[PDB]
Amino acid sequence: SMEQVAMELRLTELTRLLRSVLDQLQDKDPARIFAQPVSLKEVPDYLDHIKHPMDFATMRKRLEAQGYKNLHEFEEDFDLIIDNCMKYNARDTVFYRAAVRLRDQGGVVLRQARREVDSIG
Repeated sequence: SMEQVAMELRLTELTRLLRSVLDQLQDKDPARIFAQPVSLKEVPDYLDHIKHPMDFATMRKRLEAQGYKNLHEFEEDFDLIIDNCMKYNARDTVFYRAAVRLRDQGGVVLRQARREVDSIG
């Protein structure tokens, strides 16, 4: 139908805007701490601690399959990256600290993304 096509165009355009959001957030992680899944070869107990692992590569795979229907879904996954790290790692670690800085800096980007998503519809 024409309506299904219109809906698909909307999804494609959200995907475009989320790709730009993802790039901007990933620039706030210049150490690449959050770039890839925590390795289960290197951290074999990880899934005993963290039940829903997340990382920027995994988000990118979902994004390119147009698997984010709305900004909330996307933000859920970004918050998992941060929140998983802040639980597994202690306060005094470069990992925890990187997550804090990513959260703080990403907030600004996400605040305007929400306005753009609402504004453009």
